[PDB]
Amino acid sequence: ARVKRAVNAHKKRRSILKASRGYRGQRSRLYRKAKEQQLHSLNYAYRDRRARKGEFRKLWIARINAAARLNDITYNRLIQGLKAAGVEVDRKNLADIAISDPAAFTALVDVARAALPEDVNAPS
Amino acid sequence: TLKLHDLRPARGSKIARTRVGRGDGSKGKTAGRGTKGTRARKQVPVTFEGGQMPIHMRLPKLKGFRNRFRTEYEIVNVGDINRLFPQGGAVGVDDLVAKGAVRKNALVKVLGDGKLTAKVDVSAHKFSGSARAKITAAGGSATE
Amino acid sequence: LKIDVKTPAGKVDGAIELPAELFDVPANIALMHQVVTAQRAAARQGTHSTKTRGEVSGGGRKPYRQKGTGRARQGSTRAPQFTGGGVVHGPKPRDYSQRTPKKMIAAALRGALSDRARNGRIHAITELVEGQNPSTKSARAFLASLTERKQVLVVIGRSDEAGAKSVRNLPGVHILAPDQLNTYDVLRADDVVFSVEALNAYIAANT
Amino acid sequence: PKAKTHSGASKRFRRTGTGKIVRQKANRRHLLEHKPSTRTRRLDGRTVVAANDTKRVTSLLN
RNA sequence: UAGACGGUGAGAGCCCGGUACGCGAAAACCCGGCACCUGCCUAGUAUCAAUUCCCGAGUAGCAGCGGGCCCGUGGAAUCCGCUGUGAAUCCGCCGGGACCACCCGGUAAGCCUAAAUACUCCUCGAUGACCGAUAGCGGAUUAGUACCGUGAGGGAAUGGUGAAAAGUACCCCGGGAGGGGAGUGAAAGAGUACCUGAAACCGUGUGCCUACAAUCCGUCAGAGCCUCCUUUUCCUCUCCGGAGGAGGGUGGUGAUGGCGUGCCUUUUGAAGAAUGAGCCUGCGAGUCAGGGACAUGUCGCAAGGUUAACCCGUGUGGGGUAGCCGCAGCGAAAGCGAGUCUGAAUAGGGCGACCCACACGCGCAUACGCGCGUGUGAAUAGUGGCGUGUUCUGGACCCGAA
RNA sequence: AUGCCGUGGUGUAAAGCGUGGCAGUGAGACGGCGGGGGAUAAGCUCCGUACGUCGAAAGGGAAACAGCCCAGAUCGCCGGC
RNA sequence: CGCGGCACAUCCACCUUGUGGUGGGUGUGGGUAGGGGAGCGUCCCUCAUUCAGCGAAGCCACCGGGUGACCGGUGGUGGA
Ligand SMILES: [Mg+2]
Ligand SMILES: [Mg+2]
Ligand SMILES: [Mg+2]
Ligand SMILES: [Mg+2]
Ligand SMILES: [Mg+2]
Ligand SMILES: [Mg+2]
Ligand SMILES: [Mg+2]
Ligand SMILES: [Mg+2]
Ligand SMILES: [Mg+2]
Ligand SMILES: [Mg+2]
Ligand SMILES: [Mg+2]
Ligand SMILES: [Mg+2]
Ligand SMILES: [Mg+2]
Ligand SMILES: [Mg+2]
Ligand SMILES: [Mg+2]
Ligand SMILES: [Mg+2]
Ligand SMILES: [Mg+2]
Ligand SMILES: [Mg+2]
Ligand SMILES: [Mg+2]
Ligand SMILES: [Mg+2]
Ligand SMILES: [Mg+2]
Ligand SMILES: [Mg+2]
Ligand SMILES: [Mg+2]
Ligand SMILES: [Mg+2]
Ligand SMILES: [Mg+2]
Ligand SMILES: [Mg+2]
Ligand SMILES: [Mg+2]
Ligand SMILES: [Mg+2]
Ligand SMILES: [Mg+2]
Ligand SMILES: [Mg+2]
Ligand SMILES: [Mg+2]
Ligand SMILES: [Mg+2]
Ligand SMILES: [Mg+2]
Ligand SMILES: [Mg+2]
Ligand SMILES: [Mg+2]
Ligand SMILES: [Mg+2]
Ligand SMILES: [Mg+2]
Ligand SMILES: [Mg+2]
Ligand SMILES: [Mg+2]
Ligand SMILES: [Mg+2]
Ligand SMILES: [Mg+2]
Ligand SMILES: [Mg+2]
Ligand SMILES: [Mg+2]
Ligand SMILES: [Mg+2]
Ligand SMILES: [Mg+2]
Ligand SMILES: [Mg+2]
Ligand SMILES: [Mg+2]
Ligand SMILES: [Mg+2]
Ligand SMILES: [Mg+2]
Ligand SMILES: [Mg+2]
Ligand SMILES: [Mg+2]
Ligand SMILES: [Mg+2]
Ligand SMILES: [Mg+2]
Ligand SMILES: [Mg+2]
Ligand SMILES: [Mg+2]
Ligand SMILES: [Mg+2]
Ligand SMILES: [Mg+2]
Ligand SMILES: [Mg+2]
Ligand SMILES: [Mg+2]
Ligand SMILES: [Mg+2]
Ligand SMILES: [Mg+2]
Ligand SMILES: [Mg+2]
Ligand SMILES: [Mg+2]
Repeated sequence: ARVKRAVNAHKKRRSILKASRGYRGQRSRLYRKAKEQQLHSLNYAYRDRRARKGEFRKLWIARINAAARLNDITYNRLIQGLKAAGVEVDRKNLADIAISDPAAFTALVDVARAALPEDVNAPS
Repeated sequence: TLKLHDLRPARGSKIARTRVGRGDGSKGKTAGRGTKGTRARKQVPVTFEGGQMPIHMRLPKLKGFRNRFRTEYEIVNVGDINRLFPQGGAVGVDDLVAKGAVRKNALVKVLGDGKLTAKVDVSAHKFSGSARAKITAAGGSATE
Repeated sequence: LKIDVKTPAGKVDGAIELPAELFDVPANIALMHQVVTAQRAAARQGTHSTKTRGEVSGGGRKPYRQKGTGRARQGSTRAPQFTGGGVVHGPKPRDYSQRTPKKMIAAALRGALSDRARNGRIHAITELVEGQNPSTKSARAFLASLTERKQVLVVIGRSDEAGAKSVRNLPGVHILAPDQLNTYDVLRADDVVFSVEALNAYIAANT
Repeated sequence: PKAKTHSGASKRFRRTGTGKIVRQKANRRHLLEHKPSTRTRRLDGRTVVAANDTKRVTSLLN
């Protein structure tokens, strides 16, 4: 029972080339050079779903740091004073109050300044 | 009723074949060989240990000869005469064949392992020594 | 257990008692699956061939010198990676015929005929056509009085040639002698119609 | 075709009644003056094929 | 008694060639019967005597060197070739595995002999869990042709309009080629470059991006545009609708920011400046044979299980007991045998055999036990098929030398 | 000092051992520590080490950087330490 | 660690108390050579059923689905 190979083989060729639209050069026209980039494109994507949770935190910290130094406190002593007062707001929403509501960010900086100890360099 | 599409084989009687050399998700490129040496392209004979003198030439031969004229005897115990023939009677070479205790067209020999309580009258080639003692103790006889 | 004979264009005249040791064996599907598979293996003709790289015509010499060209070295023009060359591990002519034990063959036929008789699918007649010249028009109308199904196994004796010729070209009627019954043809047919000369010559071959 | 057996292993091994495989011991055919009787009695008789050679020896006898 | 198979403008027992079934042979050949014709026989048979004669010659035998047999010169018979020597005709001669004696068997050196067995260039009739144009024969097509070589030899590629040519009258641009309008057709999205018409590769149009930037060509973050759909409110011409704007959502594009050293092989280690790959399409490597070997899953029967050749059946079915494996082992063997070998051993070992989970009964007893019954009715087991994993002999996973 | 062998405790699922089916491997690499050969040279060479990592291990750190330091990726998240 | 999906092993309860399913704990899931387990897709045949000149195969595009090999829907093209 001789089996021609074309009907089976052309099912993985189409889904590679449909997922390779937008690529330039031979990486969107040819099957062999597009299967290689899909090895790279789906590895980088796995690499970057796990890395974008510390890119947004790297962006949320950089904006809280800017909104704290207008209310003359550092990012260093802001996280300390919020933990000492028992405020469990995450850094995503604390860097969105920093833009969308700058007057309620100051009312949080004034709580993180009161629960902070009297001499922050003294031994505890 | 039963039709040809109600006939499936029993569970476990038919497992699928192992096709090899069909991609990296199964036994892949080397097909379970992995090597680059002899085992990757050929077989190695069983009669070969790498150059040292093998196990079939180190050891000495078993001693002796084989008797070309050896006469064998098929064997029934006297405790099987009891179980097969519980009332006794004439126990010939032909009645031990049909009851399934000895083979066809062979010289028989009655040995003596078991307990014989039946009163048998057994005819066979070449009785044993402890077999004649247990047959005559039950009141029987033992002829050639 | 009690199967009664029906005459063509008539009513019940007699009865045949089916033995329990021949028509009430329990069903064993894995035993019947091996027997039916081993029969259709024996029907394969197995005539299918290819050519390996030594049977293909020509292709003896080495097509060019091995070193110095920039081509790959090839060795024969009929090596199997060539277009038009030999076939590796191709079909050769085979024989599919399984050596199934006798007690397994004969205990699937008894198990299939038991399943027919347990559901009222065994019919006994005395003759298909009432005379001696064949007639398919009268044989078709009589089988419709028995069964209204698409597959019928008419088991008649070999000397009855008028009843044989009267059911040759009906669609869904298979004819076989009583000593040629097998598991595949009894499980295919929805209904089995024995002749009374055929059913008595099947019971008497099994006591 | 039919499976041949090894003519050398059939002359050096045999089977007991329960499937063990036995052999004779070496260092006993000649040069027997300097070997004390504590050594020729250790090398006398038969022993069982060791458990690491029992797979190649079984597939030479069969 | 026909529902085989094909043809017919698309799946036909009832439209055609056919099929089932049944008729048919001037002549030629073949088989058979009967006559003609030809040939052979038509005198010995039985009993007895036991003297003689004959029973296949350069042969048997022996010896030298070889061949072949399970048998490789070995203790080497039987059989065959050459060289030399070279018999006996039944009270003979030859064989029975050196050789001898007895006993058994047969008549060498003359010839002929059906059947069962092996094969298919070719001829009829069927069939395919075989191929369907890179497949199957090298050969569906000028095929052993074209072509290559002095020669022996090697040896391709090339199928498909439509149901029917109805194969595009005529007109127009053009030298033609090719095309446009008509026209045939169900369809010209079938035009003798012709069924379906994929991919690489090549254009034309069009949306967004791109001429200050260092880019394994992507990926996560991401503004802006373009496109197409749509909740609130304006024109409400509103049965309208979206006309426009703000929102929301698909699809295309991606200014810009971060991260990021191709695939494969082979390697201690490769993005590697180690190897292989220009690209796409088709093809290209663990297969088969065997009651083979070992181990396993499953099914049948079970102290038994199973047949091989072959035989009868339209077939896959029914017969077929020769054989094989199991049933008792030990020993070099004779042999003995639940034992046996070694040994001077009723010493010890080797290998083999042997249920105390069980009350009871026994000469048991501080208790378990010892041996044997009764079972409370303890748990052994093989063998045949079909799958799978390895293995043996074959080319044996595929490709490659000098 | 460690290491090793036996034993009595206590702790610990995927430890050990016997016997079958199918293997692969038998070219190793650097780093810590103890040594030989070398000139107490080598990214050198040859041994020891219930020593480690690479091999066959991605991530974070050392600017880059198989073998060093931290830590062993089942998948998802615009949470936290 | 948090919250949610899957997978294997083991323990513990229930049901054919086992050939297995139900529920709850707890542990575990990088991987080359290599070993074991369960599946996808193509072609041929048998059986049963169901579509098809009111448009099958094949091919193309779009919208969808599965833990993976991959699958379903609508349309266009096409002609068994
Ligand atoms: Mg792009
Ligand atoms: Mg994190
Ligand atoms: Mg590969
Ligand atoms: Mg190897
Ligand atoms: Mg190597
Ligand atoms: Mg290799
Ligand atoms: Mg040597
Ligand atoms: Mg050849
Ligand atoms: Mg060659
Ligand atoms: Mg070919
Ligand atoms: Mg048979
Ligand atoms: Mg000696
Ligand atoms: Mg001595
Ligand atoms: Mg037809
Ligand atoms: Mg007609
Ligand atoms: Mg010779
Ligand atoms: Mg003799
Ligand atoms: Mg003569
Ligand atoms: Mg003669
Ligand atoms: Mg002759
Ligand atoms: Mg002949
Ligand atoms: Mg013939
Ligand atoms: Mg023919
Ligand atoms: Mg061809
Ligand atoms: Mg084609
Ligand atoms: Mg010429
Ligand atoms: Mg024209
Ligand atoms: Mg036109
Ligand atoms: Mg028209
Ligand atoms: Mg059309
Ligand atoms: Mg063309
Ligand atoms: Mg075309
Ligand atoms: Mg610019
Ligand atoms: Mg730079
Ligand atoms: Mg970028
Ligand atoms: Mg190197
Ligand atoms: Mg390179
Ligand atoms: Mg380069
Ligand atoms: Mg190299
Ligand atoms: Mg190159
Ligand atoms: Mg290539
Ligand atoms: Mg069994
Ligand atoms: Mg023996
Ligand atoms: Mg003993
Ligand atoms: Mg093991
Ligand atoms: Mg080595
Ligand atoms: Mg080494
Ligand atoms: Mg080393
Ligand atoms: Mg050192
Ligand atoms: Mg070094
Ligand atoms: Mg390696
Ligand atoms: Mg790392
Ligand atoms: Mg490790
Ligand atoms: Mg690192
Ligand atoms: Mg880094
Ligand atoms: Mg894993
Ligand atoms: Mg893990
Ligand atoms: Mg692997
Ligand atoms: Mg139409
Ligand atoms: Mg249409
Ligand atoms: Mg098809
Ligand atoms: Mg699809
Ligand atoms: Mg379509």
